[PDB]
Amino acid sequence: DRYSFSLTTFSPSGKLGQIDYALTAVKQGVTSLGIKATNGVVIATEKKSSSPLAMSETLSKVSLLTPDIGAVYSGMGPDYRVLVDKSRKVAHTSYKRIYGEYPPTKLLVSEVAKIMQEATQSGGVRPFGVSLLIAGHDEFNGFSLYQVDPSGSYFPWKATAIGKGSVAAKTFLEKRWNDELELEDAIHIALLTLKESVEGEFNGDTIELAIIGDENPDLLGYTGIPTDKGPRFRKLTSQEINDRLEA
Amino acid sequence: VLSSAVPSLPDTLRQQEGGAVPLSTQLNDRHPLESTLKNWETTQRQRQMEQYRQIFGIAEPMKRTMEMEIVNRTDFNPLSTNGSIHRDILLNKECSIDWEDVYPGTMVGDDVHSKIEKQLGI
Amino acid sequence: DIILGIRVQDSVILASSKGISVLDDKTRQLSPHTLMSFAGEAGDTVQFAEYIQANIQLYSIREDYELSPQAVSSFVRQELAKSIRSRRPYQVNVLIGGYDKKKNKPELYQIDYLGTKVELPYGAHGYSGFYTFFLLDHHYRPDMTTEEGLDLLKLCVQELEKRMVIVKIVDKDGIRQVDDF
Amino acid sequence: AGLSFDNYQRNNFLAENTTIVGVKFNNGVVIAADTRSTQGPIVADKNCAKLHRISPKIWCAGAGTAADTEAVTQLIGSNIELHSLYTSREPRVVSALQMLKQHLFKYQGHIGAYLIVAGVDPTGSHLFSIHAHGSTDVGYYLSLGSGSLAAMAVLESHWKQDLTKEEAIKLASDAIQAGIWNDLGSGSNVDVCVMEIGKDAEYLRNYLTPSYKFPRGTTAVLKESIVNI
Amino acid sequence: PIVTGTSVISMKYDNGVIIAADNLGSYGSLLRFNGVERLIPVGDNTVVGISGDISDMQHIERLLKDLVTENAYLEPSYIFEYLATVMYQRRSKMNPLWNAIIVAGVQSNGDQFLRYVNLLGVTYSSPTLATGFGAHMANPLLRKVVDRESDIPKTTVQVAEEAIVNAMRVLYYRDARSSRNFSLAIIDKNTGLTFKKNLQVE
Amino acid sequence: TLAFRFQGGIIVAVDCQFWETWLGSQCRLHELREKERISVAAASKILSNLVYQYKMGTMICGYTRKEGPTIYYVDSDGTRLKGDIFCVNLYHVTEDGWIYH
Amino acid sequence: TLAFRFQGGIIVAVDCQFWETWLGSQCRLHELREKERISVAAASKILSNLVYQYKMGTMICGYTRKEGPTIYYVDSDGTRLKGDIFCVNLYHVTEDGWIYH
Amino acid sequence: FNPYGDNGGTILGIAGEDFAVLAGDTRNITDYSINSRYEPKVFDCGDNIVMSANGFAADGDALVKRFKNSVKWYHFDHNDKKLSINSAARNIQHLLYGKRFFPYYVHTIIAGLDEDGKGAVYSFDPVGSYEREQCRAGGAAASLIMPFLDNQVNLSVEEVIKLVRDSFTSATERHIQVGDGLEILIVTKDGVRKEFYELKRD
Amino acid sequence: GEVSLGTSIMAVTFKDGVILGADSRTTTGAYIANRVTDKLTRVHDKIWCCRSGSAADTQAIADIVQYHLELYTSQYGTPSTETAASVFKELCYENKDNLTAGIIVAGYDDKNKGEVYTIPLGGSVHKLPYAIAGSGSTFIYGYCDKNFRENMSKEETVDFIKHSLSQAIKWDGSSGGVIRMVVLTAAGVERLIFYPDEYEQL
Amino acid sequence: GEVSLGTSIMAVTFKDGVILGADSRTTTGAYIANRVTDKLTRVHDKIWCCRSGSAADTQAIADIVQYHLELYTSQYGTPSTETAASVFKELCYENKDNLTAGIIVAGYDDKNKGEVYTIPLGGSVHKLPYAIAGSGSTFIYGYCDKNFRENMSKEETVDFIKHSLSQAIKWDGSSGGVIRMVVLTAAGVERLIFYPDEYEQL
Amino acid sequence: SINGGIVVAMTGKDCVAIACDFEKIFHYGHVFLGITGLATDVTTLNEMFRYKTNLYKLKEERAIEPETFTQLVSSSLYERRFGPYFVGPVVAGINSKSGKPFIAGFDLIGCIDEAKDFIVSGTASDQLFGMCESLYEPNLEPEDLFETISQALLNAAGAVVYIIKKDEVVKRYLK
Repeated sequence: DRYSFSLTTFSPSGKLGQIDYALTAVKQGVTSLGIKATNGVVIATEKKSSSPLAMSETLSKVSLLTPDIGAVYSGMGPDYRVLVDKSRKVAHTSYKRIYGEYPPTKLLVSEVAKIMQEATQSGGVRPFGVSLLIAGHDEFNGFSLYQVDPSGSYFPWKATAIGKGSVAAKTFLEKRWNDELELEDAIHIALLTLKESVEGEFNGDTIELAIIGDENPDLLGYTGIPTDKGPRFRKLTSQEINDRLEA
Repeated sequence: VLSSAVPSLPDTLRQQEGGAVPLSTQLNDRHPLESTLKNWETTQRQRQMEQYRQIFGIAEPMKRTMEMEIVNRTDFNPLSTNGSIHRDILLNKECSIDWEDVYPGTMVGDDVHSKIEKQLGI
Repeated sequence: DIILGIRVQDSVILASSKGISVLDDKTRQLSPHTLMSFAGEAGDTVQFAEYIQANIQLYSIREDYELSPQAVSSFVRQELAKSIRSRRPYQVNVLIGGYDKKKNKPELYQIDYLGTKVELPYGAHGYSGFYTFFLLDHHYRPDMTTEEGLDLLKLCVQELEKRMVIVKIVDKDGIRQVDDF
Repeated sequence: AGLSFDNYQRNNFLAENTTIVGVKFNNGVVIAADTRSTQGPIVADKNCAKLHRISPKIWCAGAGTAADTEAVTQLIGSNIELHSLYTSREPRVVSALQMLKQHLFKYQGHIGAYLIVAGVDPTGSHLFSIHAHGSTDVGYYLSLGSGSLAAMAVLESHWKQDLTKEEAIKLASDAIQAGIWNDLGSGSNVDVCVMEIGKDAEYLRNYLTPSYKFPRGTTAVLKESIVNI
Repeated sequence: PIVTGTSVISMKYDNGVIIAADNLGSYGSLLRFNGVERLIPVGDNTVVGISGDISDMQHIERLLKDLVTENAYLEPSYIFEYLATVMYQRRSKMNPLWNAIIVAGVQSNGDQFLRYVNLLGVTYSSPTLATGFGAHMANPLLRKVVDRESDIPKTTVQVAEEAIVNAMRVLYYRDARSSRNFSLAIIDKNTGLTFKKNLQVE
Repeated sequence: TLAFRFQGGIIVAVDCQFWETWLGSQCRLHELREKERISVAAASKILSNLVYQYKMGTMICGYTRKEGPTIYYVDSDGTRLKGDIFCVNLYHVTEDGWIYH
Repeated sequence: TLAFRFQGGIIVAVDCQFWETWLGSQCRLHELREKERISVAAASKILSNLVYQYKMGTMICGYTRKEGPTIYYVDSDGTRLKGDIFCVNLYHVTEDGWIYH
Repeated sequence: FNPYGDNGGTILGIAGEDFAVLAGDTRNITDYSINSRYEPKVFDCGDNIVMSANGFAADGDALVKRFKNSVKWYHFDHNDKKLSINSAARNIQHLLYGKRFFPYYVHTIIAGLDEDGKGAVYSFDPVGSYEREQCRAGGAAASLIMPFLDNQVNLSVEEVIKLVRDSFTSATERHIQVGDGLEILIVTKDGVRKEFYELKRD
Repeated sequence: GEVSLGTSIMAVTFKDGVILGADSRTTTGAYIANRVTDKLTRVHDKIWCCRSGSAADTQAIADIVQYHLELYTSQYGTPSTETAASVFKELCYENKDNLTAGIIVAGYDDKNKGEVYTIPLGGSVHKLPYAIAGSGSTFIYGYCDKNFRENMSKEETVDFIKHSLSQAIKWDGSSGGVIRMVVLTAAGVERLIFYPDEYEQL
Repeated sequence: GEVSLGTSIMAVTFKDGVILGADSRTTTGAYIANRVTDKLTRVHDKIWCCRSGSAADTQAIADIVQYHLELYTSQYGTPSTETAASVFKELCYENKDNLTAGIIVAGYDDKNKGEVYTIPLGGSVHKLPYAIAGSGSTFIYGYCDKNFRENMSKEETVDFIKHSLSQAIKWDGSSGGVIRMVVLTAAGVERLIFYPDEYEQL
Repeated sequence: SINGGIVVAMTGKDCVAIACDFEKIFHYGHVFLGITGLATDVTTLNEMFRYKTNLYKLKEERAIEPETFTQLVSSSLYERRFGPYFVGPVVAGINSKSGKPFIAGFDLIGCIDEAKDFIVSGTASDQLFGMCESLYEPNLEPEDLFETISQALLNAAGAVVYIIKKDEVVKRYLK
């Protein structure tokens, strides 16, 4: 019992078995997309619930890792929930408590990918069955949008979609993206693209949208010391989304 | 690691510690807080298990320790000293920080094969 | 327990003072073109010197290359500091003298018991560290040659024994023993 | 891992050879402190910020070994932030007190952090003081630092039940002024923070604030050089 | 020291000086003797307030009583210099009197007097003086009334008396070695030495 | 006690008990694993490295096919030094072993 | 600082303040009572007996009709010793007094 | 028992070409608590002599007290003749030196005019040793004062008083024991003049 | 520099319950850090603890006991006062070499009605009809014995505790302030507070 | 190895005299060297002393006081209790650095009737209506205050002292044995002894 | 001995000046660090910060800014809180983006003394605190800044002075 044989191994074709199966779980998962605008980033997804009696407020798929970074997933929620808890913890141990500031998006994505990768060679744990669209803002790199897969490979994307409607949505984002997009325009595009992918009812309750954009001092919780400015990640309320839809 | 040539001496070279200068008998003058702080987490965990044994019976500590051993022994990553993600959940340290996490802390004996042998006691 | 070091224009001159009577104390050959001389506590200082010799020798065998004196000096400094971490400091003083074949220039380094490294034209420790600087500083020059250096060392040693050594030279020809102090 | 004791013996061998006050009022709590930092008798750095932020509505101010107070306070701030994110709730002041005191008790007081923790939570306002050994107490008003005795006199003399927001700020500021004048360790300006149950915390930095140009070329230069980044 | 009196506080106002002290002699942590008077009038124009070792205080008291006796065959400064010499000399003899003394009084010319002297012979004057624990609690409070010499003429008897009494209440609340009973002496150039006994802190 | 080296061999004239007794145990193991008698330099080196780890003015003498006659003194502090002459019942040491004189 | 004796006299090149100042007082009294300058041996002896009673590397030099050129060093512990050569702005000492060079 | 205390503060003496200056702060201190804000740390002993003993106040006040008594005795014995600065210096040395094995912990300075009229300043080691110096400072913030002056001096009695003001103003800025008031005594053939200036209160 | 709990605490069983009383003053040396402290700590709804000795070790132990009892409560229902004392002993005793803890445990249970357990610094457990601890308890040992009676009513016990702690407060200055009392009875937990104006004159 | 007086002593003024009471047990460590000691020492016919602290210094002082009072008596008649206390203070205070003496003085005189003077280890003198000292007195401070009344009769005072010292004996083992009491009154000196069987059950 | 050198840092107008009395002033990109104390600790810290900053540059593809480096040094120093490094470091540099001159000074265990005027460390600092304050003014020119920093260092006490511009650094030696 000193050891445990690896769950993930190469097939005769050179492909990793569990990795490809994990990607399939993401593919069968609910759709989620992100769009990188000139002055912000948008991450959106739609909530499928077991019964209407479920409280939609508790079905938070988009989550905050740092005040300037946010993530959304498609696949197994429990794996994403565990990853976010570790991602937030890692953002404090590795970077903040050492450098006194929150890590940039690329570094945080790399450390999340490292967590997902170490599960790809282990005798006890299967690879995480989720792909995370991590959106954030950095003082130097600016706005960014990353997609990290179960294999631990993360790629920066101008606009991307994952899940059941990935191919249909990604092609739709292909025809409706440009370097001159405004955050308000991106939200309109994101809501559109999500409308074709969503099966059934489409409103602000079945949809949650978060944006990385201008600061929100009202969300900081305190005043004074202007060098410490608010957060950038904002999760639009169901009220705001409904107003956007009618427009 | 004891010397292969003589199984009664520390292997001064393979045990990279700054020569044989840090001899065994001299690691006795210690900071008063070193011993207590080094194994503080262990004492709390064992004390916690004792209370479970007293109240919930021997079954609960057996289930807790068996799960941890399953996680620890099935996790071998010679390229990372970070604790396993599932280890934090069982220890209930998934939303806590400590100096041991912030400060986790050679050409000869830091290779992967050294940990493979120690992991399997080969 | 006196150790001396002089960095002449093409070599480094290391000198050392010698119940049990014999007819190479306080020195170790780390490399063909590097020599290490140490002084301090008996016992605690030789194991460190032996350990350093093994590591440097291990590197030479592994790479089949001659580690530069500057790299060797740095390695000693880290190991000495790393040694003191978990114990009470011990009186040790190391002189690393070597010829850098890549740069074709001699080099001499001084390492104190606390693990601080100095590149020196000349250096000393022990009873030689109280007056001998008064002589070397007045007479030492950069372009001094080997044969001149041993006159200075023979001169210097003479003052040492008035108020009161085996000599080795490191050059492009390698370590060399000398009877002419 | 953690603090290492890597050079305790070596350092032993080598050796061988402020005012802070908290005032709880009717609808919140007020924390104030001076801004003088001293490296011994010297005033190392004036205009210093001593009011740390554990969370948006939980603020901390400490004395004793400065680094220890900063180290633990930041560490607890991360745990509060992580715990709040984990539980999706506004953090409680009692939460910070438990981990803060448990952490200090773990180090047997070697971490010399004496702190005053004030904040507002969904259950109301709170005000606690913490010692290096982990012992804590709760009071309507508190004082800390070398000028604590002078500040406490003002607090005891003037403090009363259900103080107003304006009165508490004046009382806390006046108490700090007493320490500034009468204690050497305290001086410079006054930093005031006001935390209220139904409002965002107001950090009133600098709330109260009580030629030799040599001709160019005077200093001789041996040589000059340009460094490249 | 074994039996100690905790604190004395005083302040000079426009027309005189006020000095107060609590009537307690503490035996370590025990509030044993709650009847110890520690203000010593030395005439119609001065009072000596003493803290520290009560046994040494009673030795000071007789010297003051001898001082009136030997002279009668005094000024506040007159009395202080006698005490300061004794306190200094006892220090020089390596046999100190474990006391801190405030001499409060009004000179025959109307000049107000407040001088402090301790076991070490260290002496200083101030608009407000306090000993021991009162140096950190009352002195900041009293200084707010008279921060400088210019404030002395601007402070009346009532204001000075109110500040002194208020300082005692704060002093009593936070001083463990204090008592609710205290004595207060007012020396005025016009009305002379007024001496109030066993006042209650409330 | 004293001992010296000469062309014909070595002359010896006149806690510590066990360490020498225990060392006799290790040399037996070395004499077995390598099937050849442990050299004096090794034996002194083993003893030197031990007294150091457990900070006993022990001495070592021997005569080996390759090493020849050698004398090594081990100070109680771990100092190891070779010696032609050592001074601090006569014995004579040859390749066949010691002889009691 | 140093000083030495030679045929032509003495050469000198480069709490304690008072003791030397006070000693200058005693020599004045001795210069008066006996009406003749105090000898170096006496002056050094007086100083030696004092530093001893009150346990200051003072030195003494002089030139006298009978004593001639002599140098005496007085250690802080009371050790008094004569010296031809002493070593630890030039002055020259003659019978007429010192000369500032 | 510890017979020696501390009071902090700083003193400064400058020997002008003709005039002499002695300056010091007025603040009296004990372990971070301000005993008083105005205690005269510099004294005038007459005969164009100004004296100041920094450090332990009880040692300093005694030394000046005995020195002043010696001056009076000197007047009686020498037909009330003026006491020269050099004569006073050696007199103080004997006073300081008279307690070697139990010495004053005071770095005292006396300033005045030597016989010819030039400025004179003598600084005394606690065990008595003294040396004539052009300028000298002693106390807590002495190290912060001398370097600044040396830049600007190494000058009348109105432009040095500027530098001393700035020098003490700089010291009070970065040093906590430096006082909240500056005393300056000016010695000239005209006589002795006292000037006071205010400093930071905290 | 550890904070020791200067206390005057008392627990008294009576006819149909138990009463736990304590002062409100905590002192660091002669200074009163806080005068409104709540020394009555709740380890369970009907079990209340009071601490003596070091304030850090006891506070840590009290949290663990509450944790263990809450763990026990979820499994075997509300614990007894005897069980809580047993928990305290394990922590207090096995850590006696490192933790300086002295405890008084008073609780109510249906099986045993009111009970009081006192745990001196040694770690021993003694069940008593009534218990007194703290620095101020040394001054009422002879008063509680003379006046205590078995099966007293609530009014008598409240008056008995008031008189007992008034004297301990009077003589011990480490103890004082408001007398906070907890009445544990089948009816439920009841809190009482008595200010100095209510008990001093008794 | 000096013998310290482990005592539980008490003096109480009453209507027409004063009563001095003490235990009879003297202990060296845990051992009882003697259990029938007479701790009530006579310095004069109507003045009786009781000793606390070192048994050697106090015994020497008591002999001197009796010598001085006998010297005084032969000249100015029978002394007062105040005079005897004054004699004790001179010896106790001026020798406080060498003698460790604590005294209680109770006497009767026509001018002042009964009086009690207590002299703690510090050497101070305090006149009180009643006084308690010794190791066992710490346990009855809160009982004597609650029960003591002014101008009590002999029976009440005797009962009051019996109850007070019974508790001190009960809680303090350094004090015990027979309760010997001296009643000083104009009628004359009266001796009383109470055995343990007479007061323990109270 | 080479231990106990004095280092001083001053803030000017769009420029900073750091000077010291083997070199005790080291730079990691555009941020300069001066360390005073034990020479062994000075050598060790440089290697540690070179190790940390080099990884920071590689991982982030960006040079470490002085503000970020200030926290890194403080966190590193607090590690070994028991048995710290016998060193007082000083950091001086200019933020690449904002261009605001920045200086800071630390104790043994990393207490950030982010003074806006000047920073000193090492032996004989007590003399240099007052001299800097007497001479220092706000918003000095780079040439005027050199005179003030050099005069304070020389008179307080060879010596070396670094004048740090945005894209230019000047290294000077003094008599």
